[PDB]
Amino acid sequence: DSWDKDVYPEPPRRTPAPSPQTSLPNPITYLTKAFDLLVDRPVTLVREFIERQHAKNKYYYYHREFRRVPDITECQEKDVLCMFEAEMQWRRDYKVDQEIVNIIQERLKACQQREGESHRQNCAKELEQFTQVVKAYQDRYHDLGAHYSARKCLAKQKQRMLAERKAAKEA
Amino acid sequence: MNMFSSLSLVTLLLLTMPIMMMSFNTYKPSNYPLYVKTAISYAFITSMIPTMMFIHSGQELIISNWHWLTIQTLKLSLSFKMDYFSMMFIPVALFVTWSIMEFSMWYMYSDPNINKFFKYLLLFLITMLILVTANNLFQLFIGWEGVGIMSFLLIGWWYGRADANTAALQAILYNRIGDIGFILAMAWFLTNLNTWDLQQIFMLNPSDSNMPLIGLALAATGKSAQFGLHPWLPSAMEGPTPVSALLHSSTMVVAGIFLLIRFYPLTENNKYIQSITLCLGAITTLFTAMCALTQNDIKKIIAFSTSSQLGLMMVTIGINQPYLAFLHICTHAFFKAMLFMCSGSIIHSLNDEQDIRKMGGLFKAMPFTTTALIVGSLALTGMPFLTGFYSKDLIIEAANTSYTNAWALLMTLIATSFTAIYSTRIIFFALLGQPRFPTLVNINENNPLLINSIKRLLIGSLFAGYIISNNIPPTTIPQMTMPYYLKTTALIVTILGFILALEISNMTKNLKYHYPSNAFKFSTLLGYFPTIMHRLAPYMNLSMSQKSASSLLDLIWLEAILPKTISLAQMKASTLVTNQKGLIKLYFLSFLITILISMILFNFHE
Amino acid sequence: DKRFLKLLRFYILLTGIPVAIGITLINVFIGEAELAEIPEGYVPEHWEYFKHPISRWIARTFF
Amino acid sequence: MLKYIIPTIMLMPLTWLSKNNMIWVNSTAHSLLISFTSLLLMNQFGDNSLNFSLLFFSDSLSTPLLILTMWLLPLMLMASQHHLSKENLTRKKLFITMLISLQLFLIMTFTAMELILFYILFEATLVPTLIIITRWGNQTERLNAGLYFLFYTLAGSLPLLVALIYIQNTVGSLNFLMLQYWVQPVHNSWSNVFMWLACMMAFMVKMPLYGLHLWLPKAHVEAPIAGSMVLAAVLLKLGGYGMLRITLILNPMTDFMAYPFIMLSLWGMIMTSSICLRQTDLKSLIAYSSVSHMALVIVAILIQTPWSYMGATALMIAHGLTSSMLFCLANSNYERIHSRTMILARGLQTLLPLMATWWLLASLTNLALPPTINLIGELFVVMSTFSWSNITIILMGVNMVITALYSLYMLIMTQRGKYTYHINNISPSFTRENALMSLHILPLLLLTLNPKIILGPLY
Amino acid sequence: RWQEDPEPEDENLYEKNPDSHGYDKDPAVDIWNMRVVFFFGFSIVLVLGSTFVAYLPDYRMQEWARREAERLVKYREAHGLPIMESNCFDPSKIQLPE
Amino acid sequence: VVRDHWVHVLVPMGFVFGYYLDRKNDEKLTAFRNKSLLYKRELKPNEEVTWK
Ligand SMILES: CCCCCCCCCCCCO[C@@H]1O[C@H](CO)[C@@H](O[C@H]2O[C@H](CO)[C@@H](O)[C@H](O)[C@H]2O)[C@H](O)[C@H]1O
Ligand SMILES: CCCCCCCCCCCCO[C@@H]1O[C@H](CO)[C@@H](O[C@H]2O[C@H](CO)[C@@H](O)[C@H](O)[C@H]2O)[C@H](O)[C@H]1O
Ligand SMILES: CCCCCCCCCCCCO[C@@H]1O[C@H](CO)[C@@H](O[C@H]2O[C@H](CO)[C@@H](O)[C@H](O)[C@H]2O)[C@H](O)[C@H]1O
Ligand SMILES: CCCCCCCCCCCCO[C@@H]1O[C@H](CO)[C@@H](O[C@H]2O[C@H](CO)[C@@H](O)[C@H](O)[C@H]2O)[C@H](O)[C@H]1O
Ligand SMILES: CCCCCCCCCCCCO[C@@H]1O[C@H](CO)[C@@H](O[C@H]2O[C@H](CO)[C@@H](O)[C@H](O)[C@H]2O)[C@H](O)[C@H]1O
Ligand SMILES: CCCCCCCCCCCCO[C@@H]1O[C@H](CO)[C@@H](O[C@H]2O[C@H](CO)[C@@H](O)[C@H](O)[C@H]2O)[C@H](O)[C@H]1O
Ligand SMILES: CCCCCCCCCCCCO[C@@H]1O[C@H](CO)[C@@H](O[C@H]2O[C@H](CO)[C@@H](O)[C@H](O)[C@H]2O)[C@H](O)[C@H]1O
Ligand SMILES: CCCCCCCCCCCCO[C@@H]1O[C@H](CO)[C@@H](O[C@H]2O[C@H](CO)[C@@H](O)[C@H](O)[C@H]2O)[C@H](O)[C@H]1O
Repeated sequence: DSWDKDVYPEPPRRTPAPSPQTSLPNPITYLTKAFDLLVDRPVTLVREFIERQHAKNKYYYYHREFRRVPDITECQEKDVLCMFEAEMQWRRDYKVDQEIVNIIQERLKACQQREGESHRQNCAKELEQFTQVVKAYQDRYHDLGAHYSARKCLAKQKQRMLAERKAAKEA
Repeated sequence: MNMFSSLSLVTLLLLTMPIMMMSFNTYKPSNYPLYVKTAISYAFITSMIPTMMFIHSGQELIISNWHWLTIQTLKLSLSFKMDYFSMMFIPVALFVTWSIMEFSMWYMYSDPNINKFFKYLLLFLITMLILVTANNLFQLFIGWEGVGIMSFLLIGWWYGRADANTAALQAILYNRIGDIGFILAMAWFLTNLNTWDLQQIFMLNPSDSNMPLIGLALAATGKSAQFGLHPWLPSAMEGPTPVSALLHSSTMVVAGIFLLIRFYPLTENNKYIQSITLCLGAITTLFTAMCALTQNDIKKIIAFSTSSQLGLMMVTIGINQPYLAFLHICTHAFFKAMLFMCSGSIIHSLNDEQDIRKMGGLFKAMPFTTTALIVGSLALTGMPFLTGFYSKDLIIEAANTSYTNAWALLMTLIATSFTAIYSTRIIFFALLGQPRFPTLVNINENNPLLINSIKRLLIGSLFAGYIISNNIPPTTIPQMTMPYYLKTTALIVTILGFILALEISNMTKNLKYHYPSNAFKFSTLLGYFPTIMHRLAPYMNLSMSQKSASSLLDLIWLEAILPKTISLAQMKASTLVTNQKGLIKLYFLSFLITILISMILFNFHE
Repeated sequence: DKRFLKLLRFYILLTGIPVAIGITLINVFIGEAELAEIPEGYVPEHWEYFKHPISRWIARTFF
Repeated sequence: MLKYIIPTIMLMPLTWLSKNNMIWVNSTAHSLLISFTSLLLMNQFGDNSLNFSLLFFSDSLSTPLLILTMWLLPLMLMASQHHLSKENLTRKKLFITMLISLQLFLIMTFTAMELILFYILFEATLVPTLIIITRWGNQTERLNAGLYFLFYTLAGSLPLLVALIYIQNTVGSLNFLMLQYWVQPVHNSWSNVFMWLACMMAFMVKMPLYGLHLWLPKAHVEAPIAGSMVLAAVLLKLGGYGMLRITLILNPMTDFMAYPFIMLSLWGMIMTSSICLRQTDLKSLIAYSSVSHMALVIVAILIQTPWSYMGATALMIAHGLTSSMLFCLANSNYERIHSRTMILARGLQTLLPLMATWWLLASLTNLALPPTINLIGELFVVMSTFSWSNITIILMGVNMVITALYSLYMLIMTQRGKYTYHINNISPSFTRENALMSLHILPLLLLTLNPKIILGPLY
Repeated sequence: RWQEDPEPEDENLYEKNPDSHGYDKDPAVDIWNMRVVFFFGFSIVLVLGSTFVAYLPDYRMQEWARREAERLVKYREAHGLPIMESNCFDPSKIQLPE
Repeated sequence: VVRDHWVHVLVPMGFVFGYYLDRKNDEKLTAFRNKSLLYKRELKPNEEVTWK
């Protein structure tokens, strides 16, 4: 269609077949037919017309690729020229990570609606994946403050790594 | 999906078109009120199609069409939840609003600003539909405060009247206090669940939900006018009667109960919240029904009935029956809007007389208004198989078979008896006996706008409860086994209320004067809550504002300790420096002192 | 009051109608760019990373 | 920034070389064209600010403030030209020159890349503002108001000057880009306690901070309408903008140095909202409303979180358009009844219907009705303060209740009730007055559709 | 006391010019002032400026970030990698103290 | 150019002049044109500088 099914999965659709157990006519069936004739059909033709115009003028746009530069770990201290590139990279990855957590949150919300009253059991995978990604995001970026930077992120990581070393030292 | 999603949005888009036309000068203001009424009738028709699809197969969906704003990891989209609660409330609200609007064409005919009145009524409705279909909390807040502001504008319709402006600002004040809880719930959900979306809130299912749910209860306490924040609803009677009918059946007062229903996945697991809402509902339903027993303004009697019915809904929330509470919202809308339109019919015919003591003898003079009033009264009291019976009766027998606070259950049962008493008061004093109104008779209920609008709500007050109950899917286990005395409790206490009410009413006709009792004054003056609170709290706050905040601090002490002290010192120092005799002898004598201390004390020469 | 609102409506529509019509013709006859993979050895201009033609025009002309 | 500095300067020759009857037409027309081109500043990137040269840069914080500043100059001209009609022609041109020179210092202040250049322009705005208040104010008290305005600002600014020069000596640079990479933490010491205070007190006085706010009710009341419009909309935001920038170099000391000033603000807003309930002067009521709103901005800047910085930025923009509109609304009444007393003229909705609509819309934005950007900013600040400490919801909630009471009290007292019988010169609203009102409210309500451009760098 | 002019009377612009727009005493200047305010204020800045803002090219690259995140999620889930790691920087490039 | 409307070019010319001076500033800040690690590339056969 338009989006990738892998990034935004949707289980296969299973609609039951009509099994009328009444002699009465179904009002929804005739309303659906009227909707197709009076709404879907004229709307579809107007779109097919517009698509005929867009095919006569076909042009492209691209997704910007960003080459990787050295991280703030490789920057000599107070070396602004290398700090600037690492800092800009870190900010780009920060925004992307925000959108990753949004994708995982959108999967979780779609599952909860889709599964209805069975969501508590049928959305356990999406809950787990959301829990893991939120934990990773919290470790990277939480508590940095409004004036966050790659330097502050590194200091937060080093503090976390030091505690992990000490806890293992206990073992 | 294409028809369901498409039709459920035209309903909302259809209602905004009169607003767009008015705001964009593209309308024929000949009969704008008829235009607005027609659009509402067509919205009701288009709203039935999605509802029928839900009735058929339980089809529900969420529409997140427009991405509005992303705050880091909180994406906010314009979303609409088309579920069980949305698909049944919307057609009911539109159907009731269809009658109120046709009724208001007759009732507000003489108003020079009737066009603006119908625009405000339509905005009132649009903000309620935003509230009821909101899928995230921010969208809900937009409609939550939208109905609050439209309520302010309509209650204070007659803005030359000081009482209408006091009542309007009172509604904002009490609802803003409730809104503290709404903001609290939003902040907790954002902090602890990283979401304002209803789906993520339920998926994560917080276990320690005391704080968010207390905030939600506080918001519902204000909007639904429960005990503590209750006085504003009776005061809202300052508005034109069409406002009261719409503000009490649909829109405002029901939003508080609806908010707790929307969050039943959380409340259904938190016992401590259930106890609080149960007791909050029980005191409200008992206290307000007690107040209605002695009111003489017909609108205030009906207003206190709404407060007592909303209290009953909160009790239903308190016993973990959100779906019964929702059913009561839907059934209540019919006969309560009808009752207000019946009182408006009487008030109009008696030259804006509202005291029941100056009515009487209208049973035969206003036959159609009489019929609707009796049907509305019987439905309110749970008469078997009228619309009210299909919610109220199930609520009472679900409350005496639950594991529940015994005082709350007993207080709720007494309130049911009181419901039959004040209902009998309106019929006895407005319809029966001899006329007590002025001598120039002008009664006339023969306008088709009046008749048709009430007739539709009369058909609703008879069959709507039966239709809805037989079409909604089951979502609980109805508890149908119980002792006979628990099954028929509601029916019996109602009958006892009618009998006791009739004896009390008939004793007003005896030639005996009795000094008022203490309990009579307590009921008449609303437990003195408005008399005390609305004088004491404004006085303390307003006196502090002037005496301390403004006078003591801003105009005195903050001036004294900085600018006034600093500048005074500079003036004193200036006079010391410049007050000299201009005498050569003194200046040069000071030179010698300076040179000496420069050497003796400071060693500037070393 | 009525004169002001008529003047307000007139001057908003004076440019609003040409804009709304202009936008519709752009969306119909020009249309949006299709997403494509950057060809090999090709350096897109900075305004070729945007989808809508009006966004592309803004980037190229001003930014 | 020369594409805005130069044309802004060229407004001065334009005004002085205009025909005597076209000074308002010409200046208003061309200040609107400058306002139009300011939208080119919204070429903002996710990672990098827009850095034009060694002197000037623009980011998502300064860009909305710049756009607000250049939009206000046209509006200040329309608001002024009625009460200056009898003024001498050359004195009219000088008045316009002060407004233009104020805009020039503002657009350079918000874009100066070096903090000492910011300081000089930050201070240069005092001169035109002081002249506008004292020369063209109406009352005797305008002279005292100018003195309070001048010395409250300077008492805080002079310590800031010493602190900035000290920072340049020790760090070697005051360029803001450099300070982002060369910043070092501030360790506890009595020496650093006073560096922190000298870096923050000048900006707190401008906000103003509760306790240091006494200059504002005097200055915002004695000024001519244009002076009040710029004082409330922009000049108060020099304090907020300055704090947002300098707090970068004050960490982690802001952790405990913020406490006395958060307390002054949290309690200050409840105190200054309550004051508005018993205010007898309509302009004074509006001025005290600004103190209440800017208390939230101070708290949001001090707690220093991503949500509070977004909320602070939204609040500063939203307050600028709202507070400016309210002063203009009250001025229209004053130009009819020549008094600032709120209770003097009542029931005005009966005599001026359309202008009563503007009063309502202005009041609703003031009490932060959703989804206005006033609510968006005020809500984001409350969300972040709740995380800082849950009990702050009590003070935020109470302030929201009191703010609605005084916002609707002002609406009810002036617009509703019965008209005062003896006031018989309430002429119908002029086109100029209606247009001036709609040029505040319409942009304010449009921004709701696209709020991301006023949420600042942390969006 | 002294020699001083009395306070001049109030001038209602509508008495001389019932069609006054409130800008100038001169009816011709008054019309021109209204025209520039409305055309440049409403027709240009508000209408075109609103259109400009709506079609800003990916303001602050929020749309690129969503496209980039989708690319990363697709690549990481296909290859079995974690969606997001707790460490922002590779710990092989870090030298812990002590 | 008329005697009555020449003053209306002062601000438009100031914008053009300011726009021009801004571009000349960009010509003194080319030390890293096509030299940053993020954007350094080759020049297209016909190109002269990556950005002017
Ligand atoms: C984004 C919006 C998408 C949908 C846009 C559709 C626009 C079509 C607008 C048509 C006219 C709307 O505006 C208005 O409509 C109604 C009904 O026709 C007309 O009103 C007419 O019918 C109604 C009731 O039938 C009468 O009360 C009224 O006396 C009469 O004038 C108005 O004269 C017209 O000005
Ligand atoms: C769920 C809905 C249930 C609805 C129940 C409706 C009411 C049920 C009957 C209530 C009691 C009926 O009323 C009973 O009989 C007659 C009326 O006919 C009353 O008789 C009365 O008549 C006259 C009225 O003209 C009175 O002035 C007199 O004081 C009294 O004798 C009795 O005082 C009462 O005991
Ligand atoms: C808080 C940090 C910064 C604070 C810095 C404050 C420094 C002082 C600034 C204002 C200086 C004004 O200096 C002077 O003040 C006094 C009142 O204060 C004014 O004087 C006025 O009040 C005084 C006493 O209240 C009266 O005696 C006098 O009749 C009246 O005119 C003078 O007209 C003014 O010239
Ligand atoms: C934190 C540092 C703050 C630095 C602030 C800058 C200080 C500026 C000092 C200005 C000093 C002059 O300010 C001076 O104050 C006194 C206040 O008593 C004023 O005096 C006024 O009040 C006094 C008594 O209250 C009366 O006797 C007098 O008649 C009256 O004019 C003077 O008119 C004013 O000239
Ligand atoms: C109505 C409101 C208007 C607001 C002001 C905007 C005015 C200009 C808007 C549209 C400008 C024209 O829009 C432009 O159309 C052409 C389509 O041919 C696109 O260009 C594309 O097609 C042409 C061929 O036709 C080739 O250059 C190439 O295939 C590709 O670049 C541009 O990417 C787009 O920017
Ligand atoms: C509105 C006004 C707001 C006022 C806010 C007041 C904040 C007060 C902050 C106090 C903390 C100052 O920071 C503190 O300074 C002293 C300097 O003597 C340092 O301590 C240093 O001197 C003290 C002597 O007193 C020794 O105990 C210590 O061995 C030495 O290292 C502390 O290591 C540091 O913690
Ligand atoms: C105008 C309103 C006045 C209201 C009264 C406000 C009182 C405000 C007092 C200022 C704060 C003083 O208290 C301050 O607390 C913080 C901890 O939070 C201390 O902070 C410091 O000490 C802590 C431990 O004590 C260490 O982690 C670290 O060295 C540092 O954070 C400061 O050394 C101390 O000075
Ligand atoms: C890209 C930049 C665009 C900048 C646009 C700025 C627009 C400013 C609009 C102001 C228009 C005023 O243009 C006006 O024209 C007429 C003749 O042409 C002049 O001359 C007129 O003045 C008097 C007014 O008292 C008239 O009665 C008379 O008809 C005529 O003599 C005016 O003196 C001049 O003020």
